[PDB]
Amino acid sequence: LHKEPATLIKAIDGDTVKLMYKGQPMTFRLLLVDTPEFNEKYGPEASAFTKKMVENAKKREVEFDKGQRTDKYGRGLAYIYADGKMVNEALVRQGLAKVAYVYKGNNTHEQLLRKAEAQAKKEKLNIWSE
Ligand SMILES: Cc1cn([C@H]2C[C@H](OP(=O)(O)O)[C@@H](COP(=O)(O)O)O2)c(=O)[nH]c1=O
Ligand SMILES: [Ca+2]
Repeated sequence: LHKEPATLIKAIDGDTVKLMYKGQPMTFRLLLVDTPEFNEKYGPEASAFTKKMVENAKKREVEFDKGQRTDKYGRGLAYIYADGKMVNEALVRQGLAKVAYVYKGNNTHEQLLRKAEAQAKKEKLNIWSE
């Protein structure tokens, strides 16, 4: 896998962001995670985390996995990095997303995120507090 420049249009919520990819405004969905919907518990916190992480970054990058690059909804499927730190991983590590939607075609960072989730669970953070 290889990283490439991400041109940010706007943050959307915990696990989606709007990028301009090859000159097309495009929703990107974070691979291997699930943040709460904005209206659900930890939803506003997940949204705020992803938003500030991507916005405050000097270097924003997108990394496709080996399989499907878009889902059935036309959304890009990628890992997103902010100054070298993976947003997908940071959400899981902080208890603001569950590892989810694990498809064998696009699962390169599964073990990494499962490691992060086990630590969030141990620490009883956010989603794992109840
Ligand atoms: C993360 C991810 C979601 N999806 C699909 C599965 C869900 O479809 P269904 O709607 O048919 O269940 C939906 C969940 O996205 P959201 O969590 O953004 O709603 O997006 C993929 O197809 N591939 C993926 O990698
Ligand atoms: Ca979601």
